[PDB]
Amino acid sequence: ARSEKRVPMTRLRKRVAERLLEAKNSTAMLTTFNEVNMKPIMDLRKQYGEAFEKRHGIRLGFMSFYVKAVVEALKRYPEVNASIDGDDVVYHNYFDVSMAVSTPRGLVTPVLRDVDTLGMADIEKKIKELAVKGRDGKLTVEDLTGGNFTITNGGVFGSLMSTPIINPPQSAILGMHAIKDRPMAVNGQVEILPMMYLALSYDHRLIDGRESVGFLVTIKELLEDPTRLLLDV
Amino acid sequence: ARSEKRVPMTRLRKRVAERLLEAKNSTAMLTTFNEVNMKPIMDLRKQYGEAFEKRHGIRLGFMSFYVKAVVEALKRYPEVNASIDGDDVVYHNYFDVSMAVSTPRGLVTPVLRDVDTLGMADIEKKIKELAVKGRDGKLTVEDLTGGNFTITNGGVFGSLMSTPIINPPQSAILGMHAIKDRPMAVNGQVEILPMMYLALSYDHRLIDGRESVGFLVTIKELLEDPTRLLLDV
Amino acid sequence: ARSEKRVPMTRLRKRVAERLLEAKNSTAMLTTFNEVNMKPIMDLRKQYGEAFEKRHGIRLGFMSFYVKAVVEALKRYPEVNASIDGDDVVYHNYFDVSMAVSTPRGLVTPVLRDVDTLGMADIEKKIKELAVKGRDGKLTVEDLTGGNFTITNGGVFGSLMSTPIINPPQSAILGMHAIKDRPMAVNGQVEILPMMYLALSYDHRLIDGRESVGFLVTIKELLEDPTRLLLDV
Amino acid sequence: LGMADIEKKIKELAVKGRDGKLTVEDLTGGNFTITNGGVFGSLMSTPIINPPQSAILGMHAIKDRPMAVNGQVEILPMMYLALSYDHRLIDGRESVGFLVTIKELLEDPTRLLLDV
Repeated sequence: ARSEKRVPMTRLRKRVAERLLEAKNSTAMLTTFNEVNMKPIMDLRKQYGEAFEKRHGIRLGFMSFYVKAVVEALKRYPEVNASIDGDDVVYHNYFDVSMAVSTPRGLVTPVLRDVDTLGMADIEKKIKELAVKGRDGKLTVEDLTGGNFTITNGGVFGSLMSTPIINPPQSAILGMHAIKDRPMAVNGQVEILPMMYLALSYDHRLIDGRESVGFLVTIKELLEDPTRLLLDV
Repeated sequence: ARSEKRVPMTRLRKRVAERLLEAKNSTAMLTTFNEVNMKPIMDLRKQYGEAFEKRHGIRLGFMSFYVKAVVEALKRYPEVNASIDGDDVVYHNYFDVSMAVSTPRGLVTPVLRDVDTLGMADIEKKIKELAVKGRDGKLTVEDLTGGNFTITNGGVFGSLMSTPIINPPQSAILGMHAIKDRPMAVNGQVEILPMMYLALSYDHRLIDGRESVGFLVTIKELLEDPTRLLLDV
Repeated sequence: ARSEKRVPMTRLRKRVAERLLEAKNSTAMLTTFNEVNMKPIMDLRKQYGEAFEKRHGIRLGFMSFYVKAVVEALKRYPEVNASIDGDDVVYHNYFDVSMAVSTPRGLVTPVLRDVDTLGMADIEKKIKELAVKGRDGKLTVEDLTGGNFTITNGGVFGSLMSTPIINPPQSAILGMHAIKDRPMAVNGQVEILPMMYLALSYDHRLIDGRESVGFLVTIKELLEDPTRLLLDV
Repeated sequence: LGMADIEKKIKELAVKGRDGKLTVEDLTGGNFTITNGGVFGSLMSTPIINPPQSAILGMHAIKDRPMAVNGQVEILPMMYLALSYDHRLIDGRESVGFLVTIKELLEDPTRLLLDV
């Protein structure tokens, strides 16, 4: 009936909205974009999916490819794997990557620890585990604290492209989006490819234009041809 | 002659520039994007334009379609139709939408009240009325205050895509852009379609990634096929 | 060995990171985008490159075209050529344009002074000079102070599109990106063109949506057909 | 009622009238009637007015039939419509206009949104 409904914010949500605002005003976030042809990865899933699941007992998804690419990019650009703490820059000699998971009570980012030591099947398993816990609200504070970088996937909701927000106190975040067929120029000919836009938001106080672009280009190259991870080129 | 001209800012403009800065630093604005095929709407205007004007005494434009789509999206995502006031979230049980109109003295946003009760012809009429007033500076403070959301159209100036700024104290804004022919993938074939990019800037303190994307996807679906408004799918 | 390496920030870098943050929170930066077909300029370089170098003793690059376009846009939109100083708006009756150059010790922006008086060959020479100095760290404080606008080129690193950050105390910045073949709609037919996205970040306190879009559209028009600079249309 | 709500009410009444649980309240009233003989394969017919209403719309079977479309012949799923009306109250012009309106809104439901 009444034309307006006023609902008080809980004390928790009070200092949650009053934190991203503090952190968002404490960093110089910028966003850089690129695109990636997902055909190669989609073909690998179709060609080896059955045999992969039979051998590992887990389905080969897209996330393990993203994680592997992010780890390698994190190794090539240590500045992005770092954080700013007071008057110090803290470089991390390990690789923890936060992964956004939608829970009935919002969005949370459980941490995948030492992802650089995990094989692809193991990454898919950990992701499924954390996803299940965050689905049944059994995620612990231990599971949620930490991470040197974050990967969020809005493509599940049909997002074309967007500006992801940095996850405090990390220095950058990778936003994945929907994969959509789009006409592309390939060797002088136009052919339709399953394209996905990538967005990397980064704290310009620590990461410059050159490194943010190079970091995203590295992810693009490793996704368009996973074999590059083996050759290291 | 002099290499520099210093012009003092009026006292009004003083606290106008000193407000968007205050509000812009008080919110966590982010922007998400999508695209829409305007062919269906352009065909409806060509097919029914003449008969529409004869029956209603007003031309069928693009804006009434946008408003109808925004209202439905506002109904499906009440969080976007809300505002943050102090420690409270104010949900609005009505639909007022601010509409950006270029005036000889800048840009203003007159409000379309209870747009959800207006038929398309009635929406086009109100828009033309407010546009005329804002064109002859006869817009009153009453006409300018309020609104739960804003729609701004930069396409008039040839804009491809941009980041619109939130209109205080609203929580989100939809930026429309130029309609340009672009090769698209349609059922395995490449065909040229009149495409327009959409930008939705939103206050992340209140609207999360999932809702901002879902809200924009809803607008996209209702514009690519207005009939969906009738079926409610 | 240790899983973390803490490195103190120098006092200089202390108030460098503690400045872009101050300035970034003191302005209302927004970003607008567009795209440009570089085929015409690429054809001019191929057709006249040899004769240009023989007559001027310098190679005809892309930058002189960008500078010429930016100057003309700066003339058509004086608001963008201005700055905000306290309660005053300072309009500049000259044209100094900062140019981002990557140096072994970071990124710096030497200033091209009175670029509106320089011919294209002269612009290419000045750019090469400043680039060399900034390459051997022989850039003076005089060379680095000033500028009414900035042009930064991330395309060198393969950037598709991004949000450039405003260079204090200027009011806007133009970000150039990589040139990539992309299928486009040309006279009802699809043809592959060398496309580049453009990004213009601007201080909304001084520049409105209409002027930011018009400014970028002007650059686009002058780059897609440099002859327009002669006709002034 | 929204479209989903209309389909639900129709299914409800259909079930009741199928199990004879339709009440006199459910059966009295109505300003107009819609009857569908197409379920039985009817091509076209003259429906009879439901007292004390003034008109009734008869729907029939949908059958593929060659039609003229932009100078070309193409097969379309066509259905004949019949509107019986009490001429004491409704004249030729209004009966025809009423049926033409139904035809236009069915051939392009979007017209309901534009109101044209």
